[PDB]
Amino acid sequence: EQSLPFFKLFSFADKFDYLLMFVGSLGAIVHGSSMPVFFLLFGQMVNGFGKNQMDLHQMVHEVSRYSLYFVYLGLVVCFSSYAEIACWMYSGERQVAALRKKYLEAVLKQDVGFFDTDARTGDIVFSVSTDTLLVQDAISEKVGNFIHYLSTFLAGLVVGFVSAWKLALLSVAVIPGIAFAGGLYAYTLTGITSKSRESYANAGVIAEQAIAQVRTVYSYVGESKALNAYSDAIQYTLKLGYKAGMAKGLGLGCTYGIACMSWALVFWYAGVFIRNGQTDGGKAFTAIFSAIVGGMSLGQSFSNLGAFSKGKAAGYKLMEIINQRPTIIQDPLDGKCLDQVHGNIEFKDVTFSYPSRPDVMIFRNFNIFFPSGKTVAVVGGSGSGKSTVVSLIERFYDPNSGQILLDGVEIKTLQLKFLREQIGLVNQEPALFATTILENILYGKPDATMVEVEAAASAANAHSFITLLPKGYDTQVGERGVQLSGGQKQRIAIARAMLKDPKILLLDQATSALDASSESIVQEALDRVMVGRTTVVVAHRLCTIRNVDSIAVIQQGQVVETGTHEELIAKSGAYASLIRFQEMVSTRLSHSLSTKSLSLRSGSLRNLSYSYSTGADGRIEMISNAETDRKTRAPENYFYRLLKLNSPEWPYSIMGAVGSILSGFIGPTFAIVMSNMIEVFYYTDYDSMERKTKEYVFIYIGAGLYAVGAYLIQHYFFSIMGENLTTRVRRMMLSAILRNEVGWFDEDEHNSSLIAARLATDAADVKSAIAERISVILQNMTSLLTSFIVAFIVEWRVSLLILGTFPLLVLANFAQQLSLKGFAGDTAKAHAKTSMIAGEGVSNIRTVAAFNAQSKILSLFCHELRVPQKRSLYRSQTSGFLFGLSQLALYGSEALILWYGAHLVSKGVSTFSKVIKVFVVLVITANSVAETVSLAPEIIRGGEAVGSVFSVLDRQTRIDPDDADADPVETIRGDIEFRHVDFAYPSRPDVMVFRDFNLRIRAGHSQALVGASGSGKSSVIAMIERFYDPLAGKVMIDGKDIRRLNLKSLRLKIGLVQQEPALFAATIFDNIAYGKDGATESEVIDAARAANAHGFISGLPEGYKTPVGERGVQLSGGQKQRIAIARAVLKNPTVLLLDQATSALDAESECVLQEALERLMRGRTTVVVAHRLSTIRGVDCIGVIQDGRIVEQGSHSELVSRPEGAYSRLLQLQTHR
Ligand SMILES: Nc1ncnc2c1ncn2[C@@H]1O[C@H](COP(=O)(O)OP(=O)(O)OP(=O)(O)O)[C@@H](O)[C@H]1O
Ligand SMILES: Nc1ncnc2c1ncn2[C@@H]1O[C@H](COP(=O)(O)OP(=O)(O)OP(=O)(O)O)[C@@H](O)[C@H]1O
Ligand SMILES: [Mg+2]
Ligand SMILES: [Mg+2]
Repeated sequence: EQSLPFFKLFSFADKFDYLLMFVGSLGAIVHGSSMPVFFLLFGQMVNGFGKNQMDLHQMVHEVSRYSLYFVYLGLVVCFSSYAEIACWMYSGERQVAALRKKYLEAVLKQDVGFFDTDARTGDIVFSVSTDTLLVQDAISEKVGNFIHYLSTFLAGLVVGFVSAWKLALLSVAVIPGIAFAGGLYAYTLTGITSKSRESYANAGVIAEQAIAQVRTVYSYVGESKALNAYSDAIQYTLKLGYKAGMAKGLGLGCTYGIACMSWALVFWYAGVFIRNGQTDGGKAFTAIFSAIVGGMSLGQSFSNLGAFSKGKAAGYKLMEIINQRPTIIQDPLDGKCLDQVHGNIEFKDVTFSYPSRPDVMIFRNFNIFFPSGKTVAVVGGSGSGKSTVVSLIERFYDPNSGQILLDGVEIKTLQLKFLREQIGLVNQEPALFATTILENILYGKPDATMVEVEAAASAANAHSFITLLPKGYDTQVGERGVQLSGGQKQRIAIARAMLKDPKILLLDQATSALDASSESIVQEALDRVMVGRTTVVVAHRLCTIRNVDSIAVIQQGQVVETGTHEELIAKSGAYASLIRFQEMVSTRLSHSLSTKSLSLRSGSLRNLSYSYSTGADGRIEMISNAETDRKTRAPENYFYRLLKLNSPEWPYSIMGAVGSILSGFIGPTFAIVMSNMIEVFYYTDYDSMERKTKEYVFIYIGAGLYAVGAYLIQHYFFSIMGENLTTRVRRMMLSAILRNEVGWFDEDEHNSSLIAARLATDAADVKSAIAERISVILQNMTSLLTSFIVAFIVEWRVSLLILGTFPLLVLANFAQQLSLKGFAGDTAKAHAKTSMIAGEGVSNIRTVAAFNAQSKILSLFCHELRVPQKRSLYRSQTSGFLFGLSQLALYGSEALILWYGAHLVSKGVSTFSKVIKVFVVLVITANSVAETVSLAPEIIRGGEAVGSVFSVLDRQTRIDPDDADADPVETIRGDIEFRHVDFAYPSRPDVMVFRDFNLRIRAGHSQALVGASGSGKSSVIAMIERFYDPLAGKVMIDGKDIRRLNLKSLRLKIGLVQQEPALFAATIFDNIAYGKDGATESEVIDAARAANAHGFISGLPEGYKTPVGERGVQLSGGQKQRIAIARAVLKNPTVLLLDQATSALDAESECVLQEALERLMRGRTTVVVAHRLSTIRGVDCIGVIQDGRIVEQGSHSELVSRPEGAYSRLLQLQTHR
């Protein structure tokens, strides 16, 4: 959408922020112009240390002077890298933490009708969680990196064009020659990676179907050919992944092969310009290296323009609510204030519709009257808009035509602090703000005294239940410290709505907890608060309204009938149908936020996003998404187990380890040939310098072709090894998911959107954990090792001093690589406790706006943004000082080497080019050792969260489909028998749907398990085949227990017909031959014409070939049912299972079932459940299930012969349509 400029993000800056962005913008320019000044001091040293080869007294006075200028260069990098980190991290905190205080003043003052849960308070909650962390990413510390490397470019050219300006043009013209082939590489690597993501989605839905339809893959045993259709469509991503390793070996060989053919260009013309008497060996070392590392420092300034475009998109969404004008506002002077109220509410000619869609008309000419000191009741039987009345006295909306008089005074002339001070609200599942249970009661009144809080808790049946809690009125209700965790809460709103002492009380449908004798406790507590108050009762069910003096009824836009409950039961006017209807009878925001966090979590950093959940019933819980540190949960032997799985490719690891050592010979050979030409440039024999610099250019060219052939071996191999592992792992993951029990799939984090991406993202990052972390170890440890053997043959007295310094030269190059990604780690973890206070002052704003609790959600937020500011003051002063102090041991220790080397030459021990060769080789080596120790924790710290997918391999199923020590099944005649069995669901173990259940189904009979409004009726077929095991008891089948048999050899002769039949994405020739392996045309045509649909199946364009499940032709609910019966007649089972429930007919003119329900049962033992009391006249036997028991058994001549029982009550519901 629209976007702000890059400025106006700095509009929350006070006068102390214009001082930290000025001291912190001299620290970014002085630290920038220090690497092109290091090349000016190290260049002028070599002129003093190497022109004086004949006078060893002029040497020592000109190396002792320039090695004092490195200690002076250290103190200017120490005190100016301190000033760009300690001043841009703390000034980027104080600006975003005053954006949070004005965005929350803005989102507490908009109208309450703005938040109607229609993905509106799932965007406000997301904009306070993540859009505020994108402004802080953009303006804090990636602005210091923008000024640092831009001024390294501008200072790298001025040092370059002053020393030697001809060599500063040959070294800049080379830079397009390197960035072209280093940028054309990155184009042709995304062109393979994007085709890999495209060629995977053919196999991305075959894994997806077998998880979301797992009950059908088990009943028809085809869990061994959901692998063979998944092991074929991965073989086109393996082969396309072989040529994304060759396009990297040719992309790094031909990028290191042009740079090596460009040091042969700049060091040949330097050898011509010295012989002409124009330069020397220190003005040319300066000019070449200052213009190369200066021009390369524009790839790091422009790397920050990606975060600068996220911080302008996110920052506009926040800045369009901060200055948004609401409608229903407070006027402190243009608003009256009455006294001695009485509570006479009257809607005089009010019409109103919700502003989400003005098409409907809820309140067409609405007219009521609420007396003083009395009780009323507003009741309906459908969506009549009776909860809208209590959502309109609060002024959450406006009546767009009409007026509302309070004691004859219009409420639009009263401000919104006198109206809401006299009205108290109680609503559904009341707001429990995550504080103690003294602070929640003190929202109705802030502080009067202590004894009134106990007095309000006394007359609510609330005093005893907070004294059987071993803490003194101080209990965490948000987190489960001490659990008042009953479904019957104490409705502590009633404790709030008594301490406030309102004159008008707006109750609501407060029977929403499956009411019983437990919920009758607060029923009389409501009868002890509705005294002397003009209260209303919005009643959902009429069973609790039966003692109310006056009741009004609305049906369509207006009131219909009023009066007491004697003429209400009389005359049958629009109330007798409602009492007939009484006889015949959040966790969603977390799914909205995580899918909004989906497709925005592969590009965004893991320390900048969240992951959402439900938590307890106190708040929405936010995990900082850098939980990989606190998890630390992989097996201790995970690195050997991923090598045992990756062994058949042992030739493709030996032939890549003689390609990773040969790449470690290119680095330490560049630093020998380049440090042999510093020596040669100080010759005075201008013909023996020409013929010895032709032989140092030919090495640069000949080893610029060695680099092409030694990165093609390292990266074509180790990609054959690493793409036969992510193919082998994904097959071992799907073959282990489709072996677990059914109840494992029923949980909330095992749905088919977080479990089919673990095979797509968490299974393809095992390549960069055991193949791309060996290639950069064999390479970097044969470069460290070949440069401590050469450098102890040349000279061992200087290189033993560098060996004692070497922990300090690798610690300074380790801090220079953490600074490319910033020193303000995991910034989403400190801003998690502060965000949940805004994350529940928005989703509970219907109770925040009531009680006038708006100035307390803001003072629990300004008083609690002080914790991440003292965490970001101590972290910026420390990390900014330890960075600059470790840059002082990098320049103050290269001045100890070059001084001790100059002392050996003047005593006649060493020579020139024995100190420079030892210096250049052992310093460039130190820049590679601090890359190996940067990936050193992740090898120990369990890989990471994506390399920790062993929980699908190392997991023990409860129901094992295949056993060797199990009896094989040859014939089941059908002997279904249930012994004393009770059962519950593992997803919710409190409900006890079965209680000593018993059946006995003889062979050659049927069964007609009755509806009974869902008394556990579609759970008997879920134990005939083991979708769930019982808690206690035995399931008897063929005179044997069911937990003794080969499960795969039992499910191929028990075939069900699903509740809502689903079809795979294929033709109607596989979906009618998935129930029998090997049938082609012989019994397939006959399997059509048994539940026939033959004109439906011959009337079709390509014969029996059309996609019907996904991305194909659409069928109806009556025709999909016809296909699933064709499976069950092709398979020809012995035990048949049917399942129909909860209005699943979905088609008038019922003929899709009447043909199949009588032909199919002629030789089988069938079990039939149907929710309607029609077409269920199975004349063998019929039983009734109630609360986990059978109550009556016998055919349909001993079932209606009893006068009532329980069956004839259901016979009354036949005429109740
Ligand atoms: N944000 C909204 N947009 C459109 N329609 C709404 C919105 N909120 C509520 N409604 C409608 O208002 C009606 C309110 O019905 P009613 O007053 O009888 O309350 P209820 O359905 O008994 O109880 P509850 O309000 O708890 O569902 C609903 O049928 C619903 O369709
Ligand atoms: N996997 C499950 N998860 C949660 N609750 C279940 C599960 N299976 C059964 N139940 C509970 O047990 C009862 C099952 O009754 P049954 O499924 O036989 O018919 P039904 O519930 O009327 O049909 P439907 O399940 O299609 O609504 C339901 O009320 C449900 O609350
Ligand atoms: Mg509703
Ligand atoms: Mg159900």
